[PDB]
Amino acid sequence: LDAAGFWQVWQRFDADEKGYIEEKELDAFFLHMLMKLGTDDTVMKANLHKVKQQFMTTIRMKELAGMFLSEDENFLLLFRRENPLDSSVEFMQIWRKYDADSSGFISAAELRNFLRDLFLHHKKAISEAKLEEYTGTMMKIFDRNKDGRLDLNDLARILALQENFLLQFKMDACSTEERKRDFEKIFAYYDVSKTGALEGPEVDGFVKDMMELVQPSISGVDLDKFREILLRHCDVNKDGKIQKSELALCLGLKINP
Amino acid sequence: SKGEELFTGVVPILVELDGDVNGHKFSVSGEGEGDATYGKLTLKFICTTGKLPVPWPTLVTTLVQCFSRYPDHMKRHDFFKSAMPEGYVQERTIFFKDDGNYKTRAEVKFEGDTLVNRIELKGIDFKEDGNILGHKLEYNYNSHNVYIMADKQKNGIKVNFKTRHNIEDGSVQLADHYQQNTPIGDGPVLLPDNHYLSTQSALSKDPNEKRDHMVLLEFVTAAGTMAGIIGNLRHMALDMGNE
Ligand SMILES: [Ca+2]
Ligand SMILES: [Ca+2]
Ligand SMILES: [Ca+2]
Ligand SMILES: [Ca+2]
Repeated sequence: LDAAGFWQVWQRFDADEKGYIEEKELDAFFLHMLMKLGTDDTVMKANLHKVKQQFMTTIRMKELAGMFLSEDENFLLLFRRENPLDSSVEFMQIWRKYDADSSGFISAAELRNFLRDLFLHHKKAISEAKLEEYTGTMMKIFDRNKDGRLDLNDLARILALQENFLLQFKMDACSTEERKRDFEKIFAYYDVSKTGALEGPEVDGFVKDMMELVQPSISGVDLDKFREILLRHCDVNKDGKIQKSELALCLGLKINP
Repeated sequence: SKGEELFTGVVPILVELDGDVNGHKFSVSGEGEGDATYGKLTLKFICTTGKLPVPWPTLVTTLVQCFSRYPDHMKRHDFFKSAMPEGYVQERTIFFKDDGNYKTRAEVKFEGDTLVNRIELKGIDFKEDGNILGHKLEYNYNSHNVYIMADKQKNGIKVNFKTRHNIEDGSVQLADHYQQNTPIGDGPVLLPDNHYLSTQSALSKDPNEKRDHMVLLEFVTAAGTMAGIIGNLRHMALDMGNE
């Protein structure tokens, strides 16, 4: 049993990643899973029993992953699930890092590099053969249109990227103090390097979050396209960065910082 | 505000005007309904003293802005509903360019289940063959912006706008409105940020009404106010994505 096979089984019950299944799905889950391991009708009721028991003696994905997968394949499915990426800026630093040819998509070879570094980071030596196998499994799990490359949103799901930070802000918070508070929250979030201007991946993350307020999840090529457009709109000094004072004026902030 | 919940659905309306223009006395009675969720008004008025000595279009702004639609994000700016049900005083001077003026005082309030607008109007200095007393206005109405500012000292709002009345020779007659609204009650009201109301109205006749009368349909929505930051972001995002 590999992560992809477990994932395909998990799909029947949790297609949109609640992260769990329900207690009367459980038996049908073991059934279907046990069916997947190629199990005989003669051994079914016992294996089901033993399995149910082990679990009872121990419904979220981590629990079913530990039973049916190796520690390296659990890692693949849960390395971020326990530690989701909180910042879209950090996300785009990773994206830029691994989209080394700037094609706007993560190819199989770039995914392999991502995973090599990932395993080294968690101080885990895996063979070259498993590196290849895992790249293939990850691709299969996360390549939605099976076209052989990973899109922006696909890496986002691999990294368990949290909700768009911008979605917390509301139309009716319209007072000057409300808008100033929210503007400061926003700029603190994107200006990770605390330079007073959004640069490189800080722009990226802001562009992604802004465009996804009004469009379905955007592609890597569209990001670069919208980044240019946003800069042509708001980059008053034309230095390739968004100074706070430029973002503030472009968002209608009453008092320019 | 609590007043806002009074306008949830369809609300019946009554209007009474006692008028005097260059000594010509007249009275108008109106009825209809308001549906503020749609910024929607439907009203019929009749002159009960005989013929009206001024054009119906000159009386349209005098003869219930508590029926304007306020988008959800501008609700804290709706003065007119906030004064309800005790109501408000609406005072105006309307200066018709190159002619006389109206001075009006209205109380707008709930009287039981009905929104009632009671007005007194005085008109002076009108030229006897000018556009108003000559009846040279076309029977129609244009679309305007009504600009609203808070008046904190009066616990109310000051309101200014110009209406454009088509003349039958093809010119336009301007009427310059100076408006003040004051709560009648001691209850708390909502003082708005600067904004405006955008209006559109159509005039018609009831074929089965023998008296001098006007039928009026109007749509009114507020606008102009800063929304939350998310508003600016959303609208910028929209434009960045064109083409
Ligand atoms: Ca690439
Ligand atoms: Ca793909
Ligand atoms: Ca920065
Ligand atoms: Ca700049």
